[PDB]
Amino acid sequence: EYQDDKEFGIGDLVWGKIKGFSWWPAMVVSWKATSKRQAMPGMRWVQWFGDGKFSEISADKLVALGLFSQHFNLATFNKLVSYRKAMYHTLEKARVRAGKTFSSSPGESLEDQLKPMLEWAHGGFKPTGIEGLKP
Repeated sequence: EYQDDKEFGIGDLVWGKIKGFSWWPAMVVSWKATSKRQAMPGMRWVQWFGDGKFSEISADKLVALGLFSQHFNLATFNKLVSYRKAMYHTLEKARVRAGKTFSSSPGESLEDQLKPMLEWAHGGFKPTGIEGLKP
């Protein structure tokens, strides 16, 4: 699956355009998860963080989540609860992969929990760097 000389494999965290011209976080998944069909040549199935919906997108239209500050949209983040929720689940997956530790209390708001997570992301995901984001 996805053996085509194009970028991104199953499990890769990426940004994709949807809901307008905004970049939204997602993860490349196997077509098996979509209930559809195998992706067309050069394309990938991605599951959007937050709503968990699926989209078939060309590998040439996706960017690595690692280009974080480049695609994160602060205005959108502040305006939409859905974007903030998407970001939380995205960075939750990111920190699990990279071994980055965060702490929280039951009930702590998503925005509050996101503060240190975004600092880590915008800072370049140190100490691992974007390598720590790999599946």
